[PDB]
Amino acid sequence: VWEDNWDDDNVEDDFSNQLRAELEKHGYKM
Amino acid sequence: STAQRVTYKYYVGRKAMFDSDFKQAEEYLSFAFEHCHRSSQKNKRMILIYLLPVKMLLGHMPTVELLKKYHLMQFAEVTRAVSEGNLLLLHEALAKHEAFFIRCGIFLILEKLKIITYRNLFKKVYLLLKTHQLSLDAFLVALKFMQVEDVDIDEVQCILANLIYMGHVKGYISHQHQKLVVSKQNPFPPLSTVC
Repeated sequence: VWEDNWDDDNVEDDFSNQLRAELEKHGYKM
Repeated sequence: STAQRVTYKYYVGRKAMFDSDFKQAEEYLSFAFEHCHRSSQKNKRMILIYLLPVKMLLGHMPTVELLKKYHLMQFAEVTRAVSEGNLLLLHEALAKHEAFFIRCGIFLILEKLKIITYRNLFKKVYLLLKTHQLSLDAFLVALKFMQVEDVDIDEVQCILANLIYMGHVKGYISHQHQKLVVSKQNPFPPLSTVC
């Protein structure tokens, strides 16, 4: 019914990937 | 009556919610929801309308199944947006259903989701760069990507200062290097512990 697992430390989702591309596009990579 | 205790909890739950005591709102509204007669779906739905944003503010996202089951799919894109840190999608989803949310009496409460959405966005930046000293300009990039108009470094500082003050972010801004210095121990506490 209720989820908390959305707030783990995983960044495998689509939005995360899009933000990763945007960051790299400006010079930011891990 | 059990119907009258349920009605009582419903209203003090709303009082608490409007006074920004979300833990207490959660207690009351959860109780009302759970002890509401299984037969009356209309009752359960009305309570869920209030319990939903309260749950979300405490970091508990509803399943799409729950939302389907009570015909509250108006909350689905909002939930997805908040979960991702997707400010741009949150704004769109809120607009798409503005009237429904206002008629439900929860529009202003839903606005408070921007705060944790900011929190979620900035946590993702932290997880993507994997450093405890984060350039403020990296958060600016994320906010430009989310199309926050006129946003600049000063605005990022203001947002971060609010998040630090409220306990969402454990760290401080070092102005010499324009970095956000965050704790090495879990700088983004669970939302249910920030209350």
